Amino acid sequence: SSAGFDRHITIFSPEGRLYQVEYAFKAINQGGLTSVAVRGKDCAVIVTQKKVPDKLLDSSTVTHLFKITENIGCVMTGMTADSRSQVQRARYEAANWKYKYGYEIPVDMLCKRIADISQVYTQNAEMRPLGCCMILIGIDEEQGPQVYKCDPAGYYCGFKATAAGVKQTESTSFLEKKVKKKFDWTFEQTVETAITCLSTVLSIDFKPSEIEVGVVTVENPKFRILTEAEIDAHLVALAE
Amino acid sequence: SRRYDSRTTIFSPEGRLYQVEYAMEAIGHAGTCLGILANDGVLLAAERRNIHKLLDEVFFSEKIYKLNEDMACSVAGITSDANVLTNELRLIAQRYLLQYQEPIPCEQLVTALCDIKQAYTQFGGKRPFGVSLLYIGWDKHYGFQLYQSDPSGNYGGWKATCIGNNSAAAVSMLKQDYKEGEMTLKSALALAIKVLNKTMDVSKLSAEKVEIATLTRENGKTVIRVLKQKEVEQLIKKHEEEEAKAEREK
Amino acid sequence: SYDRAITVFSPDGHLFQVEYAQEAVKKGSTAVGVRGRDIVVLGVEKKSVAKLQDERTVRKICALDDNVCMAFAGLTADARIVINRARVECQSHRLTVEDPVTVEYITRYIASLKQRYTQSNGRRPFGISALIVGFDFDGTPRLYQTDPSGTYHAWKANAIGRGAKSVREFLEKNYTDEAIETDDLTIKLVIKALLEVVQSGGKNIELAVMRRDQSLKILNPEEIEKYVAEIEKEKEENE
Amino acid sequence: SIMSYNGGAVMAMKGKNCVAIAADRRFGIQAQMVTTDFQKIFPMGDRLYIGLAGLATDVQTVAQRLKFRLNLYELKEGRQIKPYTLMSMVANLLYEKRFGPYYTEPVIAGLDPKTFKPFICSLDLIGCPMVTDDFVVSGTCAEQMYGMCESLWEPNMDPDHLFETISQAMLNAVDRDAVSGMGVIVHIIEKDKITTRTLKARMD
Amino acid sequence: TTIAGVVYKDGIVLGADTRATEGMVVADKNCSKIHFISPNIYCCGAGTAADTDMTTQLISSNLELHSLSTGRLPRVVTANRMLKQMLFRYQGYIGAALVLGGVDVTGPHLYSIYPHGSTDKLPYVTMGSGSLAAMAVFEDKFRPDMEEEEAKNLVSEAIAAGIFNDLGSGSNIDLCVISKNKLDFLRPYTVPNKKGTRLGRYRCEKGTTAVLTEKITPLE
Amino acid sequence: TGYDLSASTFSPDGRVFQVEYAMKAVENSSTAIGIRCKDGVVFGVEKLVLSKLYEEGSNKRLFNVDRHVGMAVAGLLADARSLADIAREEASNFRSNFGYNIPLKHLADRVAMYVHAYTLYSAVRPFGCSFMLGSYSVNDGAQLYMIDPSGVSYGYWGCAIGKARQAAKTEIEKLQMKEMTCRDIVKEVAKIIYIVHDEVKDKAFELELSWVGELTNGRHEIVPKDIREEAEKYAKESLK
Amino acid sequence: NQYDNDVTVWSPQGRIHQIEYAMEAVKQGSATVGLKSKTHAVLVALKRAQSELAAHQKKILHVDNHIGISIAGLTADARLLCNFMRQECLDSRFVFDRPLPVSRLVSLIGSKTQIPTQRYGRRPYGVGLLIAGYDDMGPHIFQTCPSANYFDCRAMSIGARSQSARTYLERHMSEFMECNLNELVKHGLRALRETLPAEQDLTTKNVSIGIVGKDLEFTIYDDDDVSPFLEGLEERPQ
Amino acid sequence: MAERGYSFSLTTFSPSGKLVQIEYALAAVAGGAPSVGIKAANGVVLATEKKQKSILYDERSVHKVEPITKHIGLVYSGMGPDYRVLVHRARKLAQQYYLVYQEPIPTAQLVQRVASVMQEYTQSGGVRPFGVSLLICGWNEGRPYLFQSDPSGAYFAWKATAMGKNYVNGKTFLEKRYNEDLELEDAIHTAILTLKESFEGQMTEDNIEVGICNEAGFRRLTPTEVKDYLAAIA
Ligand SMILES: CC(C)C[C@@H](C=O)NC(=O)[C@H](CC(C)C)NC(=O)[C@H](CC(C)C)NC(=O)OCc1ccccc1
Repeated sequence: SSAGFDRHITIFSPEGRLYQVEYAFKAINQGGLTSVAVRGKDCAVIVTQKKVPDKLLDSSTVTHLFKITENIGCVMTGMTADSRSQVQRARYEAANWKYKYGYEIPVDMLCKRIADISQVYTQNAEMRPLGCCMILIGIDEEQGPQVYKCDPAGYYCGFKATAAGVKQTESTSFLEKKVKKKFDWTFEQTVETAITCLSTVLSIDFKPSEIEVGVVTVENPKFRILTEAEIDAHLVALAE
Repeated sequence: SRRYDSRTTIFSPEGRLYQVEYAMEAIGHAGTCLGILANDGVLLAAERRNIHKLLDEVFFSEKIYKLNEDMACSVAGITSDANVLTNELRLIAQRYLLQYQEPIPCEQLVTALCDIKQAYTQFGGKRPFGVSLLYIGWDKHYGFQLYQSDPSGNYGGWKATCIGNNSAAAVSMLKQDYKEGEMTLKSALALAIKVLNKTMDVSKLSAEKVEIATLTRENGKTVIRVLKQKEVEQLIKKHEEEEAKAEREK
Repeated sequence: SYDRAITVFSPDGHLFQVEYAQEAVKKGSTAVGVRGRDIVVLGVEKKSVAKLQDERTVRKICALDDNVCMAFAGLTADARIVINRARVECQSHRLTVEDPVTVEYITRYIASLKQRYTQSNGRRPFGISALIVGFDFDGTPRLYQTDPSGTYHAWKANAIGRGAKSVREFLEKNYTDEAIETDDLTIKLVIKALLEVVQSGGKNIELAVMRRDQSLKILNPEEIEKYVAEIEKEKEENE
Repeated sequence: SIMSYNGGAVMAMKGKNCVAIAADRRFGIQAQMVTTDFQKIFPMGDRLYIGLAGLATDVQTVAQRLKFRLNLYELKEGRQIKPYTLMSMVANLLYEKRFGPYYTEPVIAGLDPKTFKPFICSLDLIGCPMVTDDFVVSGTCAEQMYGMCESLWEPNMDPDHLFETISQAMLNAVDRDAVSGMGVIVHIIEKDKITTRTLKARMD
Repeated sequence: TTIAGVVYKDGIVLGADTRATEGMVVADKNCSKIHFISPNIYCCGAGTAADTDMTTQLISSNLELHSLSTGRLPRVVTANRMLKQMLFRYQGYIGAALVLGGVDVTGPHLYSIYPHGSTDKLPYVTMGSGSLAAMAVFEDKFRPDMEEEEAKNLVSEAIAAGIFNDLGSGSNIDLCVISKNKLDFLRPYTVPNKKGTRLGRYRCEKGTTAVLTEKITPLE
Repeated sequence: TGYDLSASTFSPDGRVFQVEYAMKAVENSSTAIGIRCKDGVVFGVEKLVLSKLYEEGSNKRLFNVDRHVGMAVAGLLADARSLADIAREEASNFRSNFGYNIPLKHLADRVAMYVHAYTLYSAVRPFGCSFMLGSYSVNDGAQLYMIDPSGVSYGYWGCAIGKARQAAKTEIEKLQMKEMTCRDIVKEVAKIIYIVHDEVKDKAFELELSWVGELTNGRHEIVPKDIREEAEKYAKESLK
Repeated sequence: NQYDNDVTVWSPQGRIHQIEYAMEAVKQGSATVGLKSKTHAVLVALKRAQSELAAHQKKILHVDNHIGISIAGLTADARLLCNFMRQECLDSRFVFDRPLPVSRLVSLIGSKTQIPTQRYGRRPYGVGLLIAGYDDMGPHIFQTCPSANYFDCRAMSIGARSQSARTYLERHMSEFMECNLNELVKHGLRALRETLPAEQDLTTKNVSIGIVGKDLEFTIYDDDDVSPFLEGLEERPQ
Repeated sequence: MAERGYSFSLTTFSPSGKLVQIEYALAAVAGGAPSVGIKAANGVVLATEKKQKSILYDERSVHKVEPITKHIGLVYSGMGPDYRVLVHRARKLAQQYYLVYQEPIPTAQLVQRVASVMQEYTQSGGVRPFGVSLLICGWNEGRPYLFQSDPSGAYFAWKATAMGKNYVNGKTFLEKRYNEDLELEDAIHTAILTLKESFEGQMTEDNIEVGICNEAGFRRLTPTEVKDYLAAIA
């Protein structure tokens, strides 16, 4: 259903649907990448696929995992430039929260603040809605490990396990069955469940270099990006 | 950008303002609002709309508002625009009272809101305020007065007028049965009930379906009393009694 | 705020919006103005009294200052803003350069405001053409007309509104040297133009004449009827 | 002292079901009296009265500015202002100008709108509220008024007694202050009626 | 004003006197100097009464708004950082010296906030005119880790020294005790000084005053 | 069509067409190649001379953005000069605010964020340039980054921009960039440009070469004329 | 068609149409020629007259003692840029007490021209200039297009029928460095002669010659002063 | 770089005279998940149906029923992000009233102020009208008050109302009951029943979010309490 420029700008349409926001969701899938996150009893793990098309690109520079704060880390799925901008805005908002309020931002709040910035982009024309989705992992006292996802539309929710990118209907279902009988995964199990879910949906059986894993643990709150060798040890263990 | 812009204020080739005319049509869809002026007092009666059973009815008359101690208004049109205008009217009256310690006369209040309504048509590429409201008030300068303000910003001082859904029919009955120079608010109230019965398609003019407010000067104080449902009920019965008497004559 | 030009030149070289604004004046009620040797006179028509409506609120003749007075044909709302703006300038002219306001100055001010709306971005042009009639310190009566575009021309006699062309032709043909004179005859010339007005109601036409040495006085309806009776007597004399 | 330039005195007291507000009627610049009828108690509604004493320009500006706000509140919310709410509204008005204070010290003495429990309050120029259950005095002769009030107030007083106690306290106290005096007006508010009286005073 | 605070094992007890003096005359005999920043946090204010009351209300409002968005009990660090940043911006023009005590997830905390925007976190803090006198009680009788009763007795004794040893401080003692499981505010915790009874009746019989003019207005 | 008019509009497919059209302008530009050697970065630009009357150095596409940073530009030259000015300014602000020369990783990100901002709004057009920034520092080592009109900044061991981008990168991949000495790398850069020039598609061109490295002591500098010319001689000899 | 309306819009072929249309404005303009020698720079211009009674519009406008700008495009646009250039040279003299380097001024001129060609609403400037200057580096001639791309040129021509001038300047470019001021103007007026339609000929009224050099501050020689430079010319080879 | 942005209203009067964009926003409210509000004599009950698409989502993280202030709560039908922007705005307005008057905001006042923000979007330029309709509830002066604000900004006080999918059926179901003589809030059961009539697979403590405002104040019912009410729901 189309009225006037309903599909050309972020204005309501017959059936009360923001077509431009729906187009933005397609943008995240436009980049050929997928990311998965799993929350365990004591740790939260984020995994992404890193594809280096040409050897000349430095592997270190091509990362879709960024550190918002010492205790909070994120995986960005979508257009790279737009995602890098959302990373800077999140980093700034956390620094302000610490300065103004005296305590590090709760991971729940960082998602709402980035989502609130996103909703205005939909509300006011002259700003494109944005084409990046961010998943945030952090340990919050009395909440345990937490994983949160912010949609381009500005939707936010808490996520025990989730995925975003080209193939996510398959990823959510594969995780949903595993979530049904998880019985609280251990740190190795959480890395294994995330890596296996990505391996099956992509059907690549990827080697350690091809993927990036970042984990936050109750024992070690600081967000850590696993080295390829550390990823390999987990990768061989699932392979066995 | 120009492509995503609505002209709003641009003149038609004919020379009329298209958006203002369209706003006038919205006032036509809204519920009936009628005012009759009598020497003893000026009265505003309007028809309540969407009277679903579950509504609380705790707003002490949604259609009627008290702008000042000596002035009141009822509005037909988009409710959101009305709320903005009714608040603005109250501020303009108060600002006059502070600058000159005397109540705003009446036409001054109507002109001041009218200036704002015209300004929206004049410039800013912004939607006009699609509301038309009748003002009933008393002033030392010219006694009881009644005014109607259009969305365009033009205003009038009609002794009797209706701005609701059946305005053309109501005005025709009012012109024929209004007796110039004859007061008695009671006669004006009866005329209002008769106009309401013609304007409202629903028969019996149920008391809940109608709201009546009368502005009268008592002991030099100006009292904007709102008729209770029981007072409205007795009035409807009196109109029915007159209709019954005509049936007896037939 | 909104910053785009509402009026832009069309390929024919004409500002289309200004022509459309003039069309609004054409739809406006007719207004007639003449200047007497000592008494300036202006009149309005199409009162269209609805009986319930009150005439004082709808009056289309106003005094901007003691020296000057104005009549408007066109969108009623736009005129109320222009009249109040002129009233402020006339009092402001006294606060600065202390003295009364010359009639030409007030017409230039009203014209400049009207021109500025055409030469401004985001604002639709005013839809009112006005007849400003006043007496200067010299005491010469002056009448001027302001276009919606913003051009002022001095006029000894002129009319604006619906059927302005017919009244204008009648005024030039019926115009008498000595400006009729006798005061009553100058008022009668407007009354004859009012008869020339399509409604020809009599009571429906309302006119106000300024002595030009005193203050603007609205003709009483009975007083206007007596002047209409003088015109009717002249019609009987013509028969 | 800006406060003593125009002079002034206001006192309020609490009774069994009544509240009393009183003020000196003198208006003067320096030592020269100008008028004997200046209004310092301005009604803020039925059963609520506010008394402002201080620079006369401020006494008038605050009462006028408060009425503008009260009238809009009463229209937006149908209920008459509660006495406690009015005190907060005045304190907001006084604080908005904390850096350049209005030189007035308002005393509010009204019964509650629905229940009828007496409320007496006094405020500083900056805007600190001081609800009390006995008496509030805010004038150039504040100390003299306090001494009489402390020694004359009784816990529960019928309207007649409250009037004698406020009348004697203002009259005796105003006499010992040179820049205030020239008559006292007592407005005693009870639910049935509002009684306003002018007391015989030394016009010296 | 004597405002005193102590951190006792479980929580913080905050005490203040109840007298406001304009010039050298007692305007208020019962002014509450303990204010509700939040359910878990309370503050004591000494300084301009208007500044202390207004500064507390803004922080309480911002914390209540923060708590509704956060969904969790507010931290005393948040209140203190908010208060210090506002007071620093005003550069001492807003004259409020505030003793902030609250029990948070982290544990019981006490801070002293000065008008220029400087804050010190300490086990015992006293601010106001009678502050030096209360600090003498605190230095002599403070022992780390105390039972609720022992702390309450210490805070009341500190305020009493200020009430009896400072002309500015006076009136009743008010004490608010905050703990992780309970918050207790006793507005008239102690009433050390009472006005004496009046020996002679001074009541004025009706007709002892003269009315030049009288009017009666019927109401409703 | 009708979704390509503004950069504030997402296509139903999920892309900003206006950014893609801007990238097309970069493709139209002549090739500029940058290679990261063992000690520094070398950039060579193929600038065809439209008119013989130009006196040389006209429309130079190599800019010394900061003492230690230099940029090679492909795209509308006018857009590039503006970007270099933003880069020169961002570097100056860092030295004034923090007291040391800006890290190249930060400069590329800060300039890239500016390029990204233009895409989000209808009011400003997306940038039409894809410059490359290269810096050598003893503390952080030689770094090369390329920022495209979208705002994406990726570290490259070797990179090319423009019409002959595919041909140049293929020739670049054969070179052993990680171990080659910078003076040796210059002759290779000259050869790659001479091969990808096209000869008859474009008129005679002038080779512009820049050196940032240990030899230049950490200062971006134009290659000395004696080091050049011999490099041109090798390139002409190698092609034949 | 839709793409042609604004600078902000980019074509599917990635070329900005409004910039190209602004480029055309320079082409619909009087031809101007600039040449440089080792010590002096000359900017001959062909003034065009609307009517025989009307005076030819002035093309060469003095910016500072060391710099003069020819114009080939909308005159009002040139005045806005020329005002900016006079101001920029004045500020350099005021703070640094030295003449602004000519190349540095051309750089500032481009940055000002780029900002309109990008932002919405604002229109591309539409004037082509041929700045001439002398500085420590020496004589300079710089062409500026509405695209905001400056070009440092030893010789140049801009406007209608300019191609013929470019061909002559290119064929004789080698002779320019080693020649006296009279010869440099003589090659430059010969270049204007090619731009002129064959039936029309160079006359004192239609030609303006401006010279800046090591010992010469910018001088806009015109009218009778132009006559010695015009004299000694070989007859036009028609 | 574009600064404030468009200054021209995106909502304009139709030839008929009804604003088209506000009507489209109403469609989103109707398309929204079902939300039911019932005011009982002791207190208002607000019930909404939250069905997360997958077990992966944590229901506890986001609350559709939110407390604006101690005595005022809001439920929404329509786009979720817009409701969060209104909820933050309403909390700010309620606190600003408290700071000025030192009394909790009257329930009706919050609705008018929230509605005025909603109207501003319709008249103001660039911004689309809000797509959310709220059912604010409060307990001021003892009497419970339930109000609904539409995207246009018109506010109506309802003893009972429902918005979202099958709102008309919900309104009729409430019309059949809702005697309004229920001194106790046994309307918590009726609100569960009205959502149940249009509920999909099942009603569980996770599926329904219920918030009750009583003399004590607005409290979101605990998941255990929702289970107790869902259990033995007639
Ligand atoms: C919370 C407070 C009641 C604490 C109390 C004691 O410190 N504060 C005070 O007593 C201070 C004065 C003090 C700093 C000497 N304030 C006051 O004494 C009075 C309050 C009573 C008259 C009701 N407030 C007041 O207006 O002070 C006068 C003033 C006027 C302008 C600027 C600064 C101070």
